[PDB]
Amino acid sequence: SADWKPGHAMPSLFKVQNVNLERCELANIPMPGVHMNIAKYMQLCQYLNTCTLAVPANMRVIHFGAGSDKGIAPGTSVLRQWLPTDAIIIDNDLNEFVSDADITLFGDCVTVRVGQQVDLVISDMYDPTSNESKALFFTYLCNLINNNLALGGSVAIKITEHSWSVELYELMGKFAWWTVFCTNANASSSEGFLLGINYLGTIKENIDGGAMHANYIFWRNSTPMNLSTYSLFDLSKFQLKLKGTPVLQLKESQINELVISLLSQGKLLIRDNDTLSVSTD
Amino acid sequence: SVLSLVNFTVDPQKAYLDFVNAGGAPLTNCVKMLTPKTGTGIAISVKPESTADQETYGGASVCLYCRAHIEHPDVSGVCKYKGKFVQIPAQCVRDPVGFCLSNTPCNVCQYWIGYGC
Ligand SMILES: Nc1ncnc2c1ncn2[C@@H]1O[C@H](CSCC[C@H](N)C(=O)O)[C@@H](O)[C@H]1O
Ligand SMILES: [Zn+2]
Ligand SMILES: [Zn+2]
Repeated sequence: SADWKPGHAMPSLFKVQNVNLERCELANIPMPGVHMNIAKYMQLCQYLNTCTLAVPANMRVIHFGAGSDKGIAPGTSVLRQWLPTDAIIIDNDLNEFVSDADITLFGDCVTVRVGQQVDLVISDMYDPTSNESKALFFTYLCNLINNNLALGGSVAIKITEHSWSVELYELMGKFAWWTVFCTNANASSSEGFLLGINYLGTIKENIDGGAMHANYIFWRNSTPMNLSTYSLFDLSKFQLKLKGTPVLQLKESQINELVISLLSQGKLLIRDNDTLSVSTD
Repeated sequence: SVLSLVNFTVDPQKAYLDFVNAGGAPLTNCVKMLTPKTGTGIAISVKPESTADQETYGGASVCLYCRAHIEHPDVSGVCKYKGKFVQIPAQCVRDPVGFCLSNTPCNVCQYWIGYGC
């Protein structure tokens, strides 16, 4: 069964452990002219199809670390295949590339100014260069979640054994639900996607970030994962559901039990309804 | 290499086609999508539309002008492919860029001429 699933998600069984941080020791992939990152992104999208993502009209999606050394952006094309046709994709990378994004911005992600709040953040950013919490682009991403993410919005942020951040783990406590998702396509890598589903702007779970990375590695060290892309054999329902999620403007004072419940079920976004301005500074 | 070469001419389309017609290696790393081969089969589409006799590519990656970072030749400044998906006949997947430079979709019918209209 597991190899027909798109990947593995960290269970609460490992979220509630208390262990020291150990080295990641994994014991363990071919593609049909198809880049591997096609399979990796499709499986990430497949898993997000089972989460309660807000899917509005004019959906606002930003994709960091979209470029490859080949000057193309396979992940962005997968997002174009997955997302509603009227979704707006902004992508970014330090290096030059060309992509099917609506807007493409070159340079450090810190040069990306999001004027308005977005609905979905995908990050595949990774810096080629004693395993302590890293800063790097994570400082930028954490500030984005605190300021430029719609209530009800979601994030999927690539981490590895050595590329990770205490602060980002703790921010997962401000979503209605969170996990780390590991694609079967890249299952022999310590890579995972930290998922925060439905941003609430308020602390729902108190998380010790450094302890939780230790729990993530303990999970990877405890969990056989076979390389596989069987989940991509049937793509008949691959596209993201056209939920027509409403976008509402509310003051903090108005956010009551009903609103939090709607945000937590993926049934509502709270943010501006303006037109998006995302530019380099 | 071929990307550098189309920067040395005022007819990048002819430059690329003469280059591949003379044995040059077609441009690689076109973004081939995985898709259910159940589409309508039109040339250029908002979502993948490949039939069982086609493969679907991300549009920017099969556009010579996009890949080589040179001016798009359209009357406006808009790629016909970028942000869309381009269906290629399965027999032509060795050089998607060359196929797109050598063919045109039906004006009424939107399928490739000689493969639809
Ligand atoms: N600070 C930063 N700002 C923007 N991109 C960064 C970054 N730090 C690392 N990256 C990008 O992280 C990327 C990891 S590889 C990305 C592969 C791509 N997602 C695909 O679809 O194939 C590299 O291209 C790297 O340049
Ligand atoms: Zn183009
Ligand atoms: Zn026709």
